[PDB]
Amino acid sequence: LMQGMEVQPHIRLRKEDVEPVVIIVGDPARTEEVANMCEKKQELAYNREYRSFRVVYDSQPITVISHGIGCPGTSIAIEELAYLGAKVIIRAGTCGSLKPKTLKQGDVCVTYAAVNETGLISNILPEGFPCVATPHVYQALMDAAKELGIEAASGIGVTQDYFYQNGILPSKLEMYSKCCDVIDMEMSGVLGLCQARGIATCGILAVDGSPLQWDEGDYDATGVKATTGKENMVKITLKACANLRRQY
Amino acid sequence: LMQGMEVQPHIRLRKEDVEPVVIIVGDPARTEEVANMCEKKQELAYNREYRSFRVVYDSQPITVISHGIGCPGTSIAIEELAYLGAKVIIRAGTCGSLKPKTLKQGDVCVTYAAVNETGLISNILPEGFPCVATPHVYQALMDAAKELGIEAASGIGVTQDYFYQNGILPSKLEMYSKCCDVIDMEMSGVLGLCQARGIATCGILAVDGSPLQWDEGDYDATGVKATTGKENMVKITLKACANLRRQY
Amino acid sequence: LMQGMEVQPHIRLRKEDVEPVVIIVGDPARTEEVANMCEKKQELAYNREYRSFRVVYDSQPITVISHGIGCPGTSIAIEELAYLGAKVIIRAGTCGSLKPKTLKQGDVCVTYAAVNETGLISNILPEGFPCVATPHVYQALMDAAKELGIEAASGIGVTQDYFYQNGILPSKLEMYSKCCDVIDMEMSGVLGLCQARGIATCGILAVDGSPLQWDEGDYDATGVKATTGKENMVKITLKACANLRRQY
Amino acid sequence: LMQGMEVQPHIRLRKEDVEPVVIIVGDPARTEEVANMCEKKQELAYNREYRSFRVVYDSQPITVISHGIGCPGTSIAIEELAYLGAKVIIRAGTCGSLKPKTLKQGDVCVTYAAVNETGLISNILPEGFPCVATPHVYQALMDAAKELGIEAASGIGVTQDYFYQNGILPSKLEMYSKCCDVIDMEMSGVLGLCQARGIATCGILAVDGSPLQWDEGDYDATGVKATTGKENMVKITLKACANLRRQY
Amino acid sequence: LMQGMEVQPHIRLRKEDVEPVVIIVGDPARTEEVANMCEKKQELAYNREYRSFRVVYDSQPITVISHGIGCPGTSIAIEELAYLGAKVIIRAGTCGSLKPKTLKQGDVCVTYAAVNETGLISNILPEGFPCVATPHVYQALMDAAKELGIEAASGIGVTQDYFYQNGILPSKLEMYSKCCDVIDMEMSGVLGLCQARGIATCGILAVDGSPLQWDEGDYDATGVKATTGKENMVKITLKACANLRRQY
Amino acid sequence: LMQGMEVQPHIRLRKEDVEPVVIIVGDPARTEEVANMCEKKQELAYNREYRSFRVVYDSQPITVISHGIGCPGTSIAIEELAYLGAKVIIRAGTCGSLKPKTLKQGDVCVTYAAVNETGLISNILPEGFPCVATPHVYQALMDAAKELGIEAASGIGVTQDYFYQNGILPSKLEMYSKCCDVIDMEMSGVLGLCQARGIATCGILAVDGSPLQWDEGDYDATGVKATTGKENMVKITLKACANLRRQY
Ligand SMILES: O=c1[nH]cnc2c([C@@H]3N[C@H](CO)[C@@H](O)[C@H]3O)c[nH]c12
Ligand SMILES: O=c1[nH]cnc2c([C@@H]3N[C@H](CO)[C@@H](O)[C@H]3O)c[nH]c12
Ligand SMILES: O=c1[nH]cnc2c([C@@H]3N[C@H](CO)[C@@H](O)[C@H]3O)c[nH]c12
Ligand SMILES: O=c1[nH]cnc2c([C@@H]3N[C@H](CO)[C@@H](O)[C@H]3O)c[nH]c12
Ligand SMILES: O=c1[nH]cnc2c([C@@H]3N[C@H](CO)[C@@H](O)[C@H]3O)c[nH]c12
Ligand SMILES: O=c1[nH]cnc2c([C@@H]3N[C@H](CO)[C@@H](O)[C@H]3O)c[nH]c12
Repeated sequence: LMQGMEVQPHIRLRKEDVEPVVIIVGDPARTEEVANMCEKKQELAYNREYRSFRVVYDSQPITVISHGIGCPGTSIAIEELAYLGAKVIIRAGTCGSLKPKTLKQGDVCVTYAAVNETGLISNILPEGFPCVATPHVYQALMDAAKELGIEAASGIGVTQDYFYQNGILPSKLEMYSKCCDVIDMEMSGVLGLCQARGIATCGILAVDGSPLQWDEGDYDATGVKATTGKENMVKITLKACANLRRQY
Repeated sequence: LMQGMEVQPHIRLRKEDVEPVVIIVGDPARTEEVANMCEKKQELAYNREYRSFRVVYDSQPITVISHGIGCPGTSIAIEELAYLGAKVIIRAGTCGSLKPKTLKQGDVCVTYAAVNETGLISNILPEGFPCVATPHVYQALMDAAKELGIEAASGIGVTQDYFYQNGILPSKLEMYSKCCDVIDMEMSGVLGLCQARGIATCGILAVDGSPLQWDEGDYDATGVKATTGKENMVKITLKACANLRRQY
Repeated sequence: LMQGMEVQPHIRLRKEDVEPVVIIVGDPARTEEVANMCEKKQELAYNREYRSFRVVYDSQPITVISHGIGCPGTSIAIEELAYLGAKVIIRAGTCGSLKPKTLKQGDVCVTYAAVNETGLISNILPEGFPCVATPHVYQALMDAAKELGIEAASGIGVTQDYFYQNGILPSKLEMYSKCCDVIDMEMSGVLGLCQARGIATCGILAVDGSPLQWDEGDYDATGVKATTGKENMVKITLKACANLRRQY
Repeated sequence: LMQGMEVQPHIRLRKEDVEPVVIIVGDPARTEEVANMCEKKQELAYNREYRSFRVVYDSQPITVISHGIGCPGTSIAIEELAYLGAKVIIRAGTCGSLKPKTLKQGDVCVTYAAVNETGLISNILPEGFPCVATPHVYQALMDAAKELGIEAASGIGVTQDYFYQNGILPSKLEMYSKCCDVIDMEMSGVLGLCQARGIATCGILAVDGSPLQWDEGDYDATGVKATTGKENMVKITLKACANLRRQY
Repeated sequence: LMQGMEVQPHIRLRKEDVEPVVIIVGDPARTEEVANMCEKKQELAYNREYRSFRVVYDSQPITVISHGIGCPGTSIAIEELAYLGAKVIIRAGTCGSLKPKTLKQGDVCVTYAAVNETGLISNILPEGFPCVATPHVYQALMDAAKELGIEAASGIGVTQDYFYQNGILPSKLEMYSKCCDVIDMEMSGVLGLCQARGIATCGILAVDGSPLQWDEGDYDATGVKATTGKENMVKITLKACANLRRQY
Repeated sequence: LMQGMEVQPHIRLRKEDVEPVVIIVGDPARTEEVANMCEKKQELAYNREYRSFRVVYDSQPITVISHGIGCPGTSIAIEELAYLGAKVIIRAGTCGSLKPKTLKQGDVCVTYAAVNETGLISNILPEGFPCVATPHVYQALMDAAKELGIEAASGIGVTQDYFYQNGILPSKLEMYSKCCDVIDMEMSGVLGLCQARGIATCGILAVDGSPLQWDEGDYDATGVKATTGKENMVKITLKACANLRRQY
């Protein structure tokens, strides 16, 4: 006879450590930044790239945890969170703009879908599966942005299993720019895997540059524009998550 | 020097015949059924499988046109409608249920996305492109349903380039049923192509059977359950479309 | 215990309405044009894009039915016709030329094979399956053309799930032109599915333009050249079909 | 400034050594067997797996050359033959039966098409390209068979890049048997490459066993049944080739 | 005019911080464990999942840095390390056994190649590219193992973009077990990307369980067997890396 | 009840004719060239493209057999050799250079891996399988070259199912040149299939030209440079094989 593990092996959490609403972010440092915007915080665990907190925002307890860069490491956090009872997962991340005329450093984009280029989604779901947000979760993010008076684009992203565009094979970014708005490394994986696991999901992203213009120096992840965009994104996410959390 | 054609060659419409909001249906016969629910109707053209009306619902003029069975015939209608000024396209169709316990003949499902198995989308858009609805169009359909007090599921469909499941190669329906709610032959093509052409889009579908249970006689497209489901779908679609039409 | 349907659900025919030899055409209007070239005609049904006649040519009864634009809608007609006892199916359609120097508006091409770009054939048959005509059916068409003194090219076509060549992704027509003669939207589906169902098959197509030269206005489906080509194609098809019909 | 080579590097022939009609066979030994059925024979070259003769049959000069097992070695022979002026290429080979009830050791099958599973065709031609015979070449083979009173099946083959079916991955033969009659290792490559190079082409194959029943000993390449089948195939091929040769 | 960044944006290192020989490990915690086995250690940076040290082993300075779980996060580390002058990269990681009879918890396997199932390698290199070790780097690891008297298997791994095998689509592990010895989430990406960037490379892996037997509790990443295996792996890696470092 | 064949059907050998170490070459003529460098030789069989010898070099008996051009014909020899007890198979072949600056006619390259473009490996092994040499076999070849004072490059090759680069579709050689060293038509098939069958394997190739420069006449397979390269390759292979043979 077999038994479950006391603590999930990678995120090192037990079921009492996980709320039905979870905010996931790529960078362990951002979990603390989120926590510092809340009334109460408690750091739970920090193993590998997975740092977790319970936070209280608008009297609602929410889980905040880092997933690391890329779909594979993210798949582990999502599977372990799902086993522990997560019901809503929102990725609050950073991204490049593929529309440098209208989405610029500091801007926020709520991604209701993402073009999949990841090996994760290509192997765990049938070909042609849409990596799409749950409508009421997208609506909670947009309604939060509206209430706060914070501008938020609504867009389709593209997700790749790499950052740098160094070529044996031709870059696809020019083509992608003709049908989507932003680019990152986890979104289609998050949306797709959450849909597959019956977890309600959406993404929101703050722009740090444009890879179409990296050659002209359009990148500044640490700068004031990016820092302010991320702050705005977190304000929207926390508002939306307290509203969702109430339903559980 | 070249000039545009006076009437588009397949749908046989001119720009003055096309409203910015369009309802598309598979069957020529359904265009008249829609039109009979309106204050005013005018049949415009009927060429090949493309029968078109201008209708007035809640004082708003809306185009209604049939697209025929399958993505290819549908692609022609959408391309020619787009050239003529269509800004919003909603497919109001029929479908099979892949969730026979909960979605049955007569039920309506608003499809915010669809798994693509079509050659159309596989060839005109990059691999991994999400065939997804425009959020505000989905919201208009759901809000119309709520207002009318008509139950409408929210789901992900799958779209195939065939109807019958006679096999040399194994049927994929059991697998699709694990991650999809409904099945049809145009939705991913509509959503995907409209996204590509910058047309706001969504789908709504009335269930006529369950292909997982066709072998036990779970199909009745002409029956009272399916007929009532389609009537409900049309009520929701017309209400949502009048609201959308007002913004133009 | 289950029973068959009295009338097939889409084409709305019973087995007594279907001959072992069937001519299929994309446009419902062409079924009547064919019928008007015969000694006797009887319209049978008209549902959705499927209009059907029994015709008598050279004392032989033949079925004539429209299949609509594209492989998906066509697959339904072919499956339902096959269930009702069809043994020979010939598509008499229209097409673009990929050899604008030697195949021009008004010319006829008997297609003994087609390059498949359809989602239908890609999903129902193994990769690499040849969408090819049955030799004795091709021979009947060619022998009819010879007897009538009507010039008919012999060629390989390409079949796509779309008409317009509007690009996120590069058009493939230039490449296709280096290995085939004509382009349409149903041929590989017809040939492939018929082969799969053990139905003897071939295609014949009348040229209405060249998509390589659409930008220079090389398209005229309603014009005298195209109209005459279609008339010639129908004369060949009817002669060949009466000969085949005799064998049953 | 560059010049052509005097003799082609693999087959080691000059243009005066090559007739416009060529019979290709897999085994060097079969070139002599063919030549022994003719009025006159002259061995030309033998390099690697490529052994060549000029033969005279019914007063017509024809090239006979071996291509070796598999599409890659065969591609070299065809390319070099084409450079030297070949206009018609017919493969007279051996094969397995996928229809063991009706096609048995000693039987002959004229293959007007073949399912492609070769890397050759997958890489040199677009996906979905039909590996198909030239109708008038198929007709010459069938007419020769009819004249000789030798039974010849007409069928579709499948071509693979291997012979043995030892598995890490599942064998596909049972599936192929639903839609194909025979199996070999060169046919789709011959038909496809000849089509691409504008060479008129067809295949004819003598059955030596059934791989579906190899486990029960259904294989005898050297036996009297197979030897007689190959003799019959050669009789048909030589007769058809003399007729074709006359047109040049 | 553009300039390079002073510190690379993700790993936060400058060229003077990077040695030509680099050991990469998945877990930030393992960088310290490696460093504790050396004569001298200096922690350099810790940003996101990227923690780095300079270590001195057998008088040779070597970089040690964590890459996080999965190819995408790893690609960033390798690209930025390569820009900074890395010439040799060895992944010292953990893995599952696909050969549970012979490779068990605590065992070490030097992987000279890996089956690629990653989106990274599928998109940055041509199809069929071998994710393979540089022979002299493999030899340095094996020679170090032989010198130390520590048993090390030599094998081929498989790399996937996920850890958990929860299925909508069938698990491929049983098939992989026929042709692979171990399974992890980064190896094919490391080997393949290093080959592409002209970095000499190999992998070594300590077994922590067998996913074929996870259902029977064959997993213990923190246990004494796995801990000893990792210690042995590190001993081999440090010895091989000092030898390699000397050549620069 | 079934029995094995006395003599394998294609190579026409019995188990007593096959040594555990086998040298395979594409050209039947090269088997004799190899044999003439040995103390003792015995020709065993010659059927189709498969000519075989037992040779004695440095008192060790080794099998030498031709496999013909291309993976398919080669797969037969390898399967039949494996059934007869072959344990080590080394391909000693010829190749084109993709690095015309540093690998030129007459140069030798030991290929420890090959990019797969063959239909053989694509169908018998999972996607992403590395076609890689067995490390100790590569080491035996390199150690032989070092001992003999013969320069030998160490490289990754690419293997295609064709020789000539004649285009419907764009040539891939320019891209391949950015990630590998040499090009041939059997290597990935040999390495991959041997790995699959548990046979230890490596490849060594002598350069006869550069296909990137065929247009400038960079090809001379019969010339003194190529002839000397092949002689050098054979000297290395025979030395390495006698060493390996001793272990059995
Ligand atoms: O321009 C970009 N391209 C790809 N990914 C990202 C990101 C996101 N942040 C991380 C990379 O810095 C990674 O998690 C990715 O999802 C920000 N900007 C870009
Ligand atoms: O059970 C089903 N499977 C696939 N398509 C459909 C449909 C839709 N209606 C048409 C086929 O009846 C076609 O347009 C398809 O999209 C209704 N039910 C089903
Ligand atoms: O130039 C062309 N490209 C693609 N299809 C067609 C057709 C055929 N006629 C219909 C489109 O008008 C459709 O059934 C297609 O098969 C005529 N011309 C062309
Ligand atoms: O049962 C079979 N399977 C696959 N190929 C062949 C052949 C043909 N003959 C050669 C293999 O014996 C090869 O050229 C292949 O095309 C005969 N029988 C069979
Ligand atoms: O059984 C396994 N399957 C897949 N990956 C891993 C690993 C490796 N360690 C991390 C997951 O624990 C990840 O980096 C992966 O590469 C250890 N064991 C296994
Ligand atoms: O430049 C080349 N391209 C492809 N193959 C080869 C060869 C090898 N020799 C044979 C072709 O001559 C074939 O077996 C192939 O593997 C030599 N040179 C080249």
